[PDB]
Amino acid sequence: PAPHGGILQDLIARDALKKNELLSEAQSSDILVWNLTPRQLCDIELILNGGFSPLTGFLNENDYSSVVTDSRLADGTLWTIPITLDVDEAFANQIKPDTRIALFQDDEIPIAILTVQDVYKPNKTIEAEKVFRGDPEHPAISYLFNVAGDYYVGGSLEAIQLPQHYDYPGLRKTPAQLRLEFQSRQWDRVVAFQTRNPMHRAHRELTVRAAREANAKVLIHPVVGLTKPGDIDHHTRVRVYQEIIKRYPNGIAFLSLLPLAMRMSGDREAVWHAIIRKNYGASHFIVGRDHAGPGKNSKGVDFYGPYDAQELVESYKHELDIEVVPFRMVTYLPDEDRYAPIDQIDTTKTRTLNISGTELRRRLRVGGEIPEWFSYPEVVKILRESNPPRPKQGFSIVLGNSLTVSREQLSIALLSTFLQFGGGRYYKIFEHNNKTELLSLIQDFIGSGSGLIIPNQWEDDKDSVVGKQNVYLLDTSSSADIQLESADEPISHIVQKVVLFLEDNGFFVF
Amino acid sequence: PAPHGGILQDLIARDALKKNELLSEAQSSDILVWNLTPRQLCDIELILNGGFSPLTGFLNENDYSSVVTDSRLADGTLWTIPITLDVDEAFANQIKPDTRIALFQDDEIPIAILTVQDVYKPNKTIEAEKVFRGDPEHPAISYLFNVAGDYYVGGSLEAIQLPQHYDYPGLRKTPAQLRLEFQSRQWDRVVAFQTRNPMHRAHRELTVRAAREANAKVLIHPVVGLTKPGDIDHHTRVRVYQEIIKRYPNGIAFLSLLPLAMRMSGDREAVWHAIIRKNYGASHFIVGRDHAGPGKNSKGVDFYGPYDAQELVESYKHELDIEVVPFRMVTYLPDEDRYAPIDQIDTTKTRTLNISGTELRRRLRVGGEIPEWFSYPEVVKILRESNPPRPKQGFSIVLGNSLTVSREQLSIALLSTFLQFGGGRYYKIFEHNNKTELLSLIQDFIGSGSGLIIPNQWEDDKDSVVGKQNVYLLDTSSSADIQLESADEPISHIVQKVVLFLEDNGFFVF
Amino acid sequence: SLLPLAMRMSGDREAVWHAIIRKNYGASHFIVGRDHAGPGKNSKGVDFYGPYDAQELVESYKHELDIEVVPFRMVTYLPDEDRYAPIDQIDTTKTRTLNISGTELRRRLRVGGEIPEWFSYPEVVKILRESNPPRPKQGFSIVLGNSLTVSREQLSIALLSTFLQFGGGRYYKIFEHNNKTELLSLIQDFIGSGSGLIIPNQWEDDKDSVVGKQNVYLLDTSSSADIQLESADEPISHIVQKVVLFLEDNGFFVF
Ligand SMILES: Nc1ncnc2c1ncn2[C@@H]1O[C@H](COP(=O)(O)OS(=O)(=O)O)[C@@H](O)[C@H]1O
Ligand SMILES: Nc1ncnc2c1ncn2[C@@H]1O[C@H](COP(=O)(O)OS(=O)(=O)O)[C@@H](O)[C@H]1O
Ligand SMILES: Nc1ncnc2c1ncn2[C@@H]1O[C@H](COP(=O)(O)OS(=O)(=O)O)[C@@H](O)[C@H]1O
Ligand SMILES: [O-][Cl+2]([O-])[O-]
Ligand SMILES: [O-][Cl+2]([O-])[O-]
Ligand SMILES: [O-][Cl+2]([O-])[O-]
Ligand SMILES: [Ca+2]
Ligand SMILES: [Ca+2]
Ligand SMILES: [Ca+2]
Ligand SMILES: [Ca+2]
Ligand SMILES: [Ca+2]
Ligand SMILES: [Ca+2]
Ligand SMILES: [Ca+2]
Ligand SMILES: [Ca+2]
Ligand SMILES: [Mg+2]
Ligand SMILES: [Mg+2]
Ligand code: NA
Ligand code: NA
Ligand code: NA
Ligand code: NA
Ligand code: NA
Ligand code: NA
Ligand code: NA
Ligand code: NA
Ligand code: NA
Ligand code: NA
Ligand code: NA
Ligand code: NA
Ligand code: NA
Ligand code: NA
Ligand code: NA
Repeated sequence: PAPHGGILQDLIARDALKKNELLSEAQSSDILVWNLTPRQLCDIELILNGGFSPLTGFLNENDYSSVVTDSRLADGTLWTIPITLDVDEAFANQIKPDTRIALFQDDEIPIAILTVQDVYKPNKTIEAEKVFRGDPEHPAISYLFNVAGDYYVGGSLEAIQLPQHYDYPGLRKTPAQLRLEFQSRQWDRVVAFQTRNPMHRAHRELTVRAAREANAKVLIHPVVGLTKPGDIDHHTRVRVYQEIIKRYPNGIAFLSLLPLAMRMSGDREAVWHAIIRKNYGASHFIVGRDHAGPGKNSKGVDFYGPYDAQELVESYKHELDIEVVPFRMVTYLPDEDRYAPIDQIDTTKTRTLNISGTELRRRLRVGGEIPEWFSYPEVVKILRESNPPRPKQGFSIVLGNSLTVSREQLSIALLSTFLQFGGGRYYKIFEHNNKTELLSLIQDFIGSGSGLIIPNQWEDDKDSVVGKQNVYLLDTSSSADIQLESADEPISHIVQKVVLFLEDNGFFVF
Repeated sequence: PAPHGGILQDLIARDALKKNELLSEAQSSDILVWNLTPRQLCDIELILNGGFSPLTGFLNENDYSSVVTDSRLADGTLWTIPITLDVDEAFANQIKPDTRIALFQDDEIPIAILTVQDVYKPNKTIEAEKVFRGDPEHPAISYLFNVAGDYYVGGSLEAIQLPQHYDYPGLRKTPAQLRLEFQSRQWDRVVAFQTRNPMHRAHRELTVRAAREANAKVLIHPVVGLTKPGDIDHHTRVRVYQEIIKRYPNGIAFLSLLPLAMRMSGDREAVWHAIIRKNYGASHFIVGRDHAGPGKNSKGVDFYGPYDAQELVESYKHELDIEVVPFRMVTYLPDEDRYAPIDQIDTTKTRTLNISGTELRRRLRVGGEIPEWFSYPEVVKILRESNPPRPKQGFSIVLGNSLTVSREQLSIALLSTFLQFGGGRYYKIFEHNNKTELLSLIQDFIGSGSGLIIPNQWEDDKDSVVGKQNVYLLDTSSSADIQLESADEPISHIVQKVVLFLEDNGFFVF
Repeated sequence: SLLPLAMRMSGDREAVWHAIIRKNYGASHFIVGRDHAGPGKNSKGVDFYGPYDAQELVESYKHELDIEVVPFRMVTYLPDEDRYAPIDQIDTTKTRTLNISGTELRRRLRVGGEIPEWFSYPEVVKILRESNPPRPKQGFSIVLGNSLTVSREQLSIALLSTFLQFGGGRYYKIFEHNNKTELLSLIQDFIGSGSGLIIPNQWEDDKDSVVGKQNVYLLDTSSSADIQLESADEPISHIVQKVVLFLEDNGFFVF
């Protein structure tokens, strides 16, 4: 289909002969420089390559507010997610309209030149409520208030080069390249499948059914840009996709990585996704249950209805110009060994089965066996390998402030004790001295599977530098993960308490 | 047999009623304090429990030189290894005879009170040559010149408590306790087996043969104090021993950990070992091939003859008062599936087999399969787990000084590249800033299995803070582990070079 | 078809006899391989018959046997080609063979050794191992020698309790025979059943014939004792360790 807006805005192609000139202006000591934030790098790449056609820069206030209140650009073009360049007051104050800024990656690689159209201070509450539905726990809203700059800079781009990536060089196909890919193959019907999770059996069936319904080839188009916090890293997912792609009949599917930065914005994002895939050459786009939805909030309520995206996408149907293949909860059928849309069964006459991602983590974290029917073995293997069960996980024991015994001796006692268990885990008494350069390493070790014995707490002003993950507090306090009887409880007693606690939580298995 | 010298010098027992008093003197602000070095902690423990009977303190010059030149204490008592309290000039100068010093552990636990007899400055070259045979590579000699103090303090001890241990509380039996153990069992004939390595099939057969020959029970008496540099840690070995002990017939063997600090002194040490085992209640002591020998030097020559220890022990036979069970190279017999002393076979008529420890490390480092006949499976499992094959080992790539490319970008490239391989390894760009508190952590990560990308070298004055292990230098220099074509070689080129190098050395397997 | 013949292990003569018998039974051909009906070698290592005497004898009566004989030379294994073949149509060193004599076959059967996939079918080896178990599943007897000076009652109990702690499915029993042949004749039955017997006293030499020597060991100071004692009054724990290690050495116990 025609790219959204009618013209693929591949600015790398457009500005090619200006490459050298733009590069010189980018490195000239007089120009103002902004180092792109991670999410911005994702966005900037989708704007420069045509993925966000018709966009050609970051939204000015006029287009931005139109998108917030109208799900459309100022000119009426259907567009649901605001793409802006968020900066801080300091930087915002050094720019005026007509100014030209150099956009860098890693304060070293010049990406593009942005020509300023305006500098405004968005009402984050409105954006949060009109675009992401208001819940403070919604991922997009948390980013907007805790990570995003309080100033937006609308303006047009002139491309120097897409953001730098040293991984999967062959796979991050640009809209132009994908289209060429489909052509060399004479693929004129392609149904794209969005995703941010590893694909399991349900999804393989889901995508093949779509392939069959639409009479089209399959495009696994996963996000490797930025997804829901706590998601499986894209490296692991890529390995999973590459593995599962082999279970498709020869020549039916194509894999391409999309450096998109999701907002986990349910229905609106679904619309945005469809526009994006259309630019990339797809003729069909799947929209299953709770598409781009972040599940439930701490209170158990849904951020979006499991089918809000489908309804919204349906309502813009006549102007999306890319056919949407909707799917209802695809689930497992024990008694018949096969999956099927829940909309075409049940009646109690048929018994289903469904292993939610929740419980999926649970078995991964507990070395539990994951059903042959649920996911392919090679896939589960890759997953366990990246997310090991507790007996292979790292952790830390922090000797609480209330601790009266010799921290030096209690430390050694724990070390020598853990050491006798064996099991390949590396242990260390780790003294941080409140130096963030040391604190920031704590999660590295835990990530590496090591067990750390930390003799002292770190000041509360530093608590943010340390990832709470697998970090237990040994103390008399009620807020201690491992509660002691008294601050001066004898070492061997404290030791047994720590060991049995770790054993209870699966870190040790005898 | 009677402890060496006739009287078990169990000073803990002896000084019991002085415990409180000694403890008070030890913590009095007026007394001079020396914090025991690791090896000293091992020695002090064998002196206070009777293990070094007839010793009751650290050798004064008179006894010390008699041991060096006569293999005997000043009074004639057979004794081959000098046990001295080595200190630095600074401390040496603060003491005179009659002075009482408090000996602490971890500058916190008071171990004993040493009454000074003399303070001398040993000629380390004579000790090195007469006691350890002079080769600068010999482990004991290296310790003597690079770790030992240049001053010795002779003097008698008064025990407060044996050095503190939090691991294997039940297993570190003292001479008094072992003897009771043997008695409760009515064991009056016990052959002890010394060792610093994991026990394999040969050893199990070797010890049972000795049990059969001597008509005695088996005592596995492994060293967990200090051994040959690069040995398997004692925790792993203890797990190996506890596992292999089950392969003995019910009630034929007993396990006990010996906190001895070996000197790897071949024949002399064997004499010393036999004296120590006699104090511990043994009636027989095994002395196999190259007992307590450190193998060969860099030039390939032997530190000791494979049977020097046997000859030396044989010559003191009538005064050791503990029977020695000598063994020649025990080897494997394929065609008959059984082991046997090489002295009772060969003639070419029989074909043998022998997997040296060398080649044993090799398979352990290469994930190679280790023969069913060589060692029990449960044992190899424990070993592989403590010494994983390369694909599970950590490492560091240090961006050489000669590097002209962007270190920041080359670092990222390697990170992203390694990230796509997967396999459970944790990666990190690690900036040390020449701070030893960071440098000293490099080997911790490697130990934890992580891969580190280090953008800059550390100043030569710090090089000693970092363990050379699995640390590779990427540079144009000839001394670079991974040699670059030019200092400005393009990143993808450098990356492929680093990846293929690591693949070639087994860190990556596809 | 099962033939209730009583062989004489008479090499060549028997082969002639066998061929006559097979002819009566309806056969038109009879095979005569290497050392047919031969009992191998005597204690001095010499052959009772030449490996092909039977073939020669059968060949000489060929015209009156009236049953055709199919002769075969040593059929052996060919590693490199995975196949068997008559030795008469190979060798020349150009080809390497392989041959697991019955001797060595018993050896592995008695030592739980693995018997080559090429040598015999698995289902067959299974049936054999099951009828002729390896040592760790075999029975045996320890006979307390005459020279024994220690309490036979206490030494018996000690060995019983000791063996009992090893476990492994073997049944144990202190077995008093009282020189009664009705009891002696049962000794091999238990051994056959896999049990371990502790026998406090020897049986009079006139009865020795009633007992099968198989897996029966003599614990004594004598030189003819299978398990030799230092002195007739060696302390029990010492004697016990000696008996345990001896049995361990001969595979009856595996830890
Ligand atoms: N069981 C299912 N039934 C129907 N659709 C599904 C099912 N599971 C996943 N999908 C669809 O698969 C696509 C990607 O799934 P996910 O990776 O879990 O999350 S999403 O944030 O990208 O939507 C979405 O269209 C989603 O609705
Ligand atoms: N193959 C062997 N043949 C004879 N003796 C051996 C053999 N292997 C090890 N030993 C003996 O086993 C004891 C301990 O072995 P090791 O742990 O390797 O080394 S040692 O440093 O404690 O001597 C020594 O008496 C040694 O000589
Ligand atoms: N390897 C062999 N090569 C040739 N003939 C063999 C071989 N093995 C067994 N035979 C033959 O097989 C027949 C029966 O073999 P056996 O049961 O071992 O012994 S026999 O006592 O009945 O002759 C005989 O004709 C014997 O010569
Ligand atoms: O299905 Cl993934 O969440 O593991
Ligand atoms: O025997 Cl050890 O060297 O592994
Ligand atoms: O001797 Cl038989 O072939 O077992
Ligand atoms: Ca703000
Ligand atoms: Ca719901
Ligand atoms: Ca108290
Ligand atoms: Ca010095
Ligand atoms: Ca040699
Ligand atoms: Ca150059
Ligand atoms: Ca012959
Ligand atoms: Ca006697
Ligand atoms: Mg890119
Ligand atoms: Mg101790
Ligand atoms: Na920089
Ligand atoms: Na509001
Ligand atoms: Na259609
Ligand atoms: Na809704
Ligand atoms: Na169209
Ligand atoms: Na619990
Ligand atoms: Na004695
Ligand atoms: Na301290
Ligand atoms: Na002896
Ligand atoms: Na020699
Ligand atoms: Na003596
Ligand atoms: Na190589
Ligand atoms: Na003949
Ligand atoms: Na005839
Ligand atoms: Na033997």
